Amino acid sequence: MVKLRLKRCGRKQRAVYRIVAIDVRSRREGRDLQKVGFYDPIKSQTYLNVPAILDFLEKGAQPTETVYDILKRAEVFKEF
Amino acid sequence: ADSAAKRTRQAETRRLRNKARKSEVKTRMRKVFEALDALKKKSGASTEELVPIDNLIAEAYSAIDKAVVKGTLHRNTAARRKSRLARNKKVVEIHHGWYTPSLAP
Amino acid sequence: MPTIKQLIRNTRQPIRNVTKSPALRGCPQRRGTCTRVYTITPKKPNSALRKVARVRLTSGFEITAYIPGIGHNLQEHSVVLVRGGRVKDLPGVRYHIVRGTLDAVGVKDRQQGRSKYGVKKPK
Amino acid sequence: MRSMQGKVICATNDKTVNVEVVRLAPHPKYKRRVRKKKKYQAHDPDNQFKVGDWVQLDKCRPISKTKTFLAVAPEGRQ
RNA sequence: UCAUGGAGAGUUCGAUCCUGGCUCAGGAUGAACGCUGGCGGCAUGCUUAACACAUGCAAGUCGGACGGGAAGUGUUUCCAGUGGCGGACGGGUGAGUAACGCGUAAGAACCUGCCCUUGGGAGGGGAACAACAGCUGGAAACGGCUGCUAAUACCCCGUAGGCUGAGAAGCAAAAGGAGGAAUCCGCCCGAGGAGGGGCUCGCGUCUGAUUAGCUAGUUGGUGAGGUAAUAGCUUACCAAGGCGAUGAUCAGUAGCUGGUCCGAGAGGAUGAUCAGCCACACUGGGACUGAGACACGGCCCAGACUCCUACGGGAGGCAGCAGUGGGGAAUUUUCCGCAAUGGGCGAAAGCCUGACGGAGCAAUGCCGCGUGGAGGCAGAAGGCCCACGGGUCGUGAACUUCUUUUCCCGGAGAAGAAGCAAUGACGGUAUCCGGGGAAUAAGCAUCGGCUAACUCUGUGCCAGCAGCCGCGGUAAGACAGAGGAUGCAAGCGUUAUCCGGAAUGAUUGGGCGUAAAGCGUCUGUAGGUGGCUUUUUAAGUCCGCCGUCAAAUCCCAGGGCUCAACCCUGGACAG
Repeated sequence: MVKLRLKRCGRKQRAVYRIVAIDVRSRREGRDLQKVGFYDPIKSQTYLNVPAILDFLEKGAQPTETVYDILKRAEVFKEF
Repeated sequence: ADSAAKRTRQAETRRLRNKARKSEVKTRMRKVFEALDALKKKSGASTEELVPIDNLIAEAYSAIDKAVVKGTLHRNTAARRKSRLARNKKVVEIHHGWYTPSLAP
Repeated sequence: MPTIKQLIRNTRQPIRNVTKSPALRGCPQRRGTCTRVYTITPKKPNSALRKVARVRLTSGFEITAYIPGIGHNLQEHSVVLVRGGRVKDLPGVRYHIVRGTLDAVGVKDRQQGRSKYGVKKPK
Repeated sequence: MRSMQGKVICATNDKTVNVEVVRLAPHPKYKRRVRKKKKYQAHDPDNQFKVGDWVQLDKCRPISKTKTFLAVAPEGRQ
């Protein structure tokens, strides 16, 4: 399926990452149905948009490694 | 040999599956060929109709045998087996459609 | 030209900005091969001996190009680098030759505006 | 979407009618309303359309190369 | 309130008004060349020959599917082979393609391994094929008999909410592995969904009439086949249709679009990097397997070309990354790393990624910063010019102090890396602290009008300049030099391409008595526009709501890099 994954969105030596739920066959910087999330590893926030991640994980788009690790920081996981 | 082949390994397996699928699709063409052949004969000159259907049904069962068996292995999608079993029973329904079984919607 | 039908057929179109250099036809300046290094005169109001090199180009044309500056090294069959720009006085000369580039030396002893003539700094 | 109502041109083909469809369109650079006609092949198993009647085209499964519509009847609210 | 936008000038003539053309002032380049050149941040880097390509690398993985063997001496690491997925993604180029290829908007006739949800099932048998051993052919590339072997590899029987058929009837499947177990990964048959594809259609999609007819599987219909699915997709017969002067057919050009640039605006030109879709992979043509290709680094054939050969034969596709050669005015390093991110495989461990993350060179571009700050008797040395009085270079310098962005010499030193720890190519980079020291650092155009800047010496229709007008025949504010000035600034100029100016293709926005231009006049087809009142539908029109026009860009507002460039978050008018 769809695989919720980051994409690099920034300058050189910056690493401002989006969390996009695109199809896994696409290149890493493509297009999404809905670009759900944010991750700034230098130091800043991470907007998550919980209902849409629950929509796609409720559908069954498995995430990658560190997207899943961000999803294990917060308490997003509910099986409903 | 070389430490990495990776594609000649494919082409080896492609040669093998070419042999198997070529062969057994040809079996399917032979058995459908015999069914339509005997149906052509009993359309031509039979003169007793509701009796000898046991042979046509027997070979047609062998046709549905190898048809659906090659539907199991991946060489025929659904709606290939559907179209060709429906083809054989279109032909059977036409040979009875000329004659003594009366069928009307 | 009404808005109806003499003009939703077409008005007309202007052609282009017509090319002011028919050679150089890719882009701005192009390597040349000297064929003649003769000298011609301008039209009637002026009076000079302007020294032009008729030059074959790498494009596929042959064209008579002007040689700027005072001194010139250009003999038969040397290599130059022509550029665009119309010398008015000479009928037919459409192009210039860059000085200081390949096999066409800079002008002798010039100390005002050297980048147009390919002369490095003195002093 | 909409249907495409329009006159029947010539029905000398079984189950098949050519239909002129007249469509107003704003011309792009100059701001009028130019009509463009475009004629289609529609399907009818009933083939109950003479020359000159006017039908409504609705998209269906393609029947031939050109025959990709079947036309039934307009509403007729005058 | 809205408005954040619109400049002229030269040249026809003894003069004037006007038409009209050319030329310039403004931006932008994927740019090129010349002169000059301190640093940093972020981008960009064959536009040409889709032209050949040396060398290395660019796609693997799985021993927890299976059999063997080979290092290590119960224990583990490997391995060619059979299998499983991945090689259809990612990367590159724009030759073709004026067409549902693309863009946008609807639709029904379909498929879909991996991914979630879900209903049921896995009994019984059996034959080999690699590997391997032997013989043997070849320089190699590869083979060829003889035997043998295992499986999630193949075959057969039974069983099936599936299929065929009107029913009658029949037909169809399985695979084990890991673990002590527990269980987990699987497998087979179904049923949905997401995503991905395959089709169809409305509308938009370059020029040329000095290309006017085209089309006979052509356009329909049926029957037979065929496709995952509709279909002249294909075939036999019947019908004569179908397209076109609103440009068919032919010829030529061109990847397309979010966008970029310009413009006040309408819109004009254009499609590099960024991103989505298409097509191609030496030139052609085929098919095979799989879910999915007619497959860049797959197979087969033909053609051309290069390499090897022991002369019989083989091998090859850089428009992957670096690189060489050619062409060109012109476009880089045969670099480091999987640390992140994203892929592929695996139960995990991990492995592989020239994608990507970085680094190097180049003022190629956009932005920021410095080359000193303050004082400097108004006295001297000098250049140039002068009615020889002087003026001007000039507070400029010299000279006195202050400071160290940068520079040199030392110390420290990151995050980026993800809560088990460990895990960094970048790199001892960024940044900070200390010690000297004005030290290490300004050029390039122009100075006749547009156009800001001017005098002097030399030249004498010569040398030359020039964007247009035109200067140059002895005192040139136009050539050459000096001084001075101007404008810019690590840039400055020339050229080329595009838009503006240009209302010089005109809807906004022009004209036709004489300046370029009314057919010689008339009839009339197509087509265009059209009197008044009343009524009806709403196609146009207008208003509300809703869907969509990907993300990035532009606009507004915040936020982050010491600011800016750039990056990021949210929002939206238009249309």
